Amino acid sequence: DISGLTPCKESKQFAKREKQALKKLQASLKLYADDSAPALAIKATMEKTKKRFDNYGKYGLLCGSDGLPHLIVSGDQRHWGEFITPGILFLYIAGWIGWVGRSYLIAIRDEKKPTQKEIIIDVPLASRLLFRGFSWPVAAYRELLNGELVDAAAAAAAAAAA
Amino acid sequence: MRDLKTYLSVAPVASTLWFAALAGLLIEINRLFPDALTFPF
Amino acid sequence: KSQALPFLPYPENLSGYVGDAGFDPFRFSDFAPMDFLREAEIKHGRICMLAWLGFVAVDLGARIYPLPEAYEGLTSVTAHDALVQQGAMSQIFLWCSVFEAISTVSVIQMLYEESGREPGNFGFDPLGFLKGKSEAEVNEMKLKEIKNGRLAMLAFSGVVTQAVLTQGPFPY
Amino acid sequence: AFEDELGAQPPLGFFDPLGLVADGDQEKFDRLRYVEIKHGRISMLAVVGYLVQEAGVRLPGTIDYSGKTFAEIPNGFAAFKEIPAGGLVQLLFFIGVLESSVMRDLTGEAEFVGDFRNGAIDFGWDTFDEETQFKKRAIELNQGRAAQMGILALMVHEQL
Amino acid sequence: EMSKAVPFVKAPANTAGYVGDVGFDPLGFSDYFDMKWLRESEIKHGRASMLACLGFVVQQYITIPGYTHVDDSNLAPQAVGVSAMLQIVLWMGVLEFWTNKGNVTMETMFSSPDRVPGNLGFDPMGLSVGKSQAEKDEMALKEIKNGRLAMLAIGGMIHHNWVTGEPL
Ligand code: CLA
Ligand code: CLA
Ligand code: CLA
Ligand code: CLA
Ligand SMILES: CCCCCCCCCCCCCCCC(=O)OC[C@H](COP(=O)(O)OC[C@@H](O)CO)OC(=O)CCCCCCCCCCCCCCC
Repeated sequence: DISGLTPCKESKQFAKREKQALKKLQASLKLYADDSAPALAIKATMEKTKKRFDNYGKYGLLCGSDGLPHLIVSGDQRHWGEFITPGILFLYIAGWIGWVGRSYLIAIRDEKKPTQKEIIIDVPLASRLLFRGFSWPVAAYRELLNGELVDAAAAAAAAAAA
Repeated sequence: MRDLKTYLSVAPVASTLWFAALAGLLIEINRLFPDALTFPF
Repeated sequence: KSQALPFLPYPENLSGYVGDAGFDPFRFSDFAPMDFLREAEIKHGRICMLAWLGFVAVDLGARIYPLPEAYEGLTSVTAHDALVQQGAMSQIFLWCSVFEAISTVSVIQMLYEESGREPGNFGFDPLGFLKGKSEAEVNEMKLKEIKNGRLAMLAFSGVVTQAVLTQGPFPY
Repeated sequence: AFEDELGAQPPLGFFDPLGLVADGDQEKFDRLRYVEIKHGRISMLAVVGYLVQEAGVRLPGTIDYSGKTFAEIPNGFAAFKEIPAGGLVQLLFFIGVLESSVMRDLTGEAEFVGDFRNGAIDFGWDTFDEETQFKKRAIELNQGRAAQMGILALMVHEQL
Repeated sequence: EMSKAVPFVKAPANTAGYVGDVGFDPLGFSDYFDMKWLRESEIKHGRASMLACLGFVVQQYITIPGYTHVDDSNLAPQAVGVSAMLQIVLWMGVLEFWTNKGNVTMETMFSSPDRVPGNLGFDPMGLSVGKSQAEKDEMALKEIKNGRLAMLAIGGMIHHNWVTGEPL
């Protein structure tokens, strides 16, 4: 496949990693009696470990000669779950914070003491604003084609140079 | 107790409560849906 | 000047309360607000009145009829540890804590910012025992409540001690 | 003070040794009487129950579809624990609809019980004699007052 | 002065002209947030619950042709997939933008002097049209109460199955 990689369910070296990770925890398990808390903890760890290899095998990830999963970010839609889909997710949450935080500064600006409300949050007002950023791509778009997103060039102070 | 409420609204107290709620958010999701390298789950 | 301890001065804060007696040698009344201290003694008494009788009915022999199978062959000393393994004590803790989060709102509104609510009155009189009563009868009932509340705090305190020492029949 | 009320019959008259309607409140008598009349007849149906049951008179047939018959049922407190689990539910249900339907008759404490023609049967309050009801309601209370001591016998003369 | 519902904390201010008013706000949310938003929330939470209480029960016995009968309502999304689920919620969105003429946030909603809480304009049959005020207040008390019963209900129906593994 891409870059001469093989899928992880068919990699001979990915399977060896699964065995040696389980063998290491089994040889630690043998020094304890079967009902005790260290034996139940290591038994639960080998279940977590065994479920970690099974998950990847059917995942659809690509392995190398090293036996480790690789990620593809060319833009292929077949490997979307690797970068695109968690990427769109992060953009939604990061742009949500920046939008909401900016709404707050603009709101408390027209006031006697704007600086007072940055060290001591008006929580009822802040709480209201935080959840209005769920539709930010629409709200950031309405202000771009209004004139309320970016200011004019005669409103920004500039260094003597330019 | 309107002065304790203004004390609970100061920036470092709100930052630790917000982070405590948000670290524990990520810890809980990693407790039920662990080892999620990608969407494959 | 104290009626309980006639070789002491009067503690200068206990005035106006239903139970007076001049009894405060360690003087907590000059330290804590005196509405808040009466809250406790009412709440401490009301738990112990239910805790004494409730701790005994189960040892004189009286159990609930449906019997979940988890409440089988248990005395009251053992009935704490097996129950928290069941979920009964995790529940009663929940519905008590629901009532206590409301009571936290009430006690801060009374001590500070002036609710006007009495230390231990929750408006709970369904059968109307005090309605229509004058101040000579309301002050008597409230007085009777603390006395039995005071008696049951010391009564329950011994019997959980008495039961773990001599593990047996209800009389210990 | 609180005389010439319902059911103060003389073999005694004014049965108050310890001040219980006076030191109750203004009105607990209005609770207490509603409270007493219900206790009297649950005892009556307990006494008329536990006696007619003890004579062996049973309903002919089965109590469920799985073949449990009424004649397989002895008495005492050993008969409530025998009628099956679902069979106890439908007992308690259209009883529990009717402490709801009778306590809430637009007045709680003025009128007494909320008479037995609440469901399936219909009552007339208009035919209402002043003299006739004083004796008949005071028989009825005092039948139950003896029946409570009578059922307290046969509940306690089982354990000893 | 004191609350009608719980008579040992102070009566909540700025909840007076509302339908299910019994003065129940011990945590004081109506002191901090706009009351029109809170009412509109409570009605909407109630209407979605009342539809989900019918749904959870009727889905066991009726199933439309083409789908797979699932013993427990809770396991239904797995038996319908994700594409069908997203179609539902994205159309719910489109039904919600048209609903409030585009004013969908806690700052844009209730910006008109009209637009009272819960009035959708929805009335195809004509229930409560041209009647008096007392009757209108009475029918609005029924929608709140049945919606509040259904919220605590739809918990229990969903929760019962969480522990156990079989239908209602
Ligand atoms: C002997 C104890 C006693 C006394 C004198 C009072 C007295 C009072 N309480 Mg109080 N209370 C008690 C115990 C008591 N309480 C307990 C244990 C609790 C916890 C559940 C409470 C919780 C409580 C609340 C939450 C409130 C009161 C209030 C009041 C006042 C008005 C109501 C009233 O008079 O009813 C009391 C009248 C009685 C005749 C007492 C009842 C005696 C019982 C029935 C004895 C029987 C014991 C047991 C149930 C028997 C069962 C059988 C057994 C074999 C299993 C009054 C000053 C209200 C208040 O302060 O308003 C002014 C109020 O808001 N109480
Ligand atoms: C460390 C990593 C990290 C992560 C993962 C997050 C994650 C999040 N932050 Mg945080 N944050 C962080 C660090 C982080 N933060 C840091 C370092 C800071 C600086 C101090 C902040 C500052 C901060 C602020 C101020 C805020 C956040 C908020 C948010 C949330 C925005 C998305 C959301 O609310 O849910 C996603 C919600 C949805 C997708 C809902 C969709 C819209 C609805 C209408 C659709 C309804 C669908 C329906 C219910 C489905 C049911 C249908 C049924 C049939 C199934 C999100 C949980 C915001 C928040 O908490 O929200 C109130 C917020 O205000 N963050
Ligand atoms: C401090 C109070 C208190 C506490 C923490 C407990 C705790 C416990 N009881 Mg107990 N109990 C109490 C008082 C208390 N009881 C009282 C006062 C009685 C006599 C009525 C009983 C009678 C009793 C029985 C018969 C049984 C228990 C049992 C138990 C255990 C399981 C819970 C249960 O089934 O409750 C059952 C509780 C009750 C039937 C009574 C609760 C009454 C509450 C506490 C007071 C009423 C509150 C109300 C506001 C007052 C006004 C109402 C008015 C109409 C009377 C648990 C350890 C069970 C067990 O496992 O035993 C081994 C059991 O079978 N209890
Ligand atoms: C806020 C209300 C609320 C409440 C009370 C519950 C309650 C519950 N949900 Mg639930 N749920 C809710 C909201 C809620 N949910 C919401 C909004 C959603 C999303 C829509 C879900 C989704 C959800 C799902 C999908 C499922 C549940 C399940 C459950 C049950 C699991 C119980 C549990 O967590 O063990 C509580 C844990 C304990 C009691 C253990 C504690 C034991 C130790 C000894 C106590 C000491 C440790 C202590 C906690 C530490 C102290 C803290 C520290 C600060 C000091 C329980 C009935 C599931 C279920 O029933 O499975 C079993 C199930 O299928 N719910
Ligand atoms: C398949 C579904 C698509 C059908 C579209 C349905 C149209 C909705 C109806 C429009 C409202 C008309 C009513 C009055 C018309 C009106 O004036 O209201 C327009 C409305 C805002 O209206 P207002 O300006 O009155 O709202 C208050 C503003 O002044 C803000 O203060 O904005 C929209 O129309 C948004 C439409 C949805 C846009 C959907 C595009 C999807 C973008 C999402 C991007 C995802 C990013 C993912 C993260 C990276």
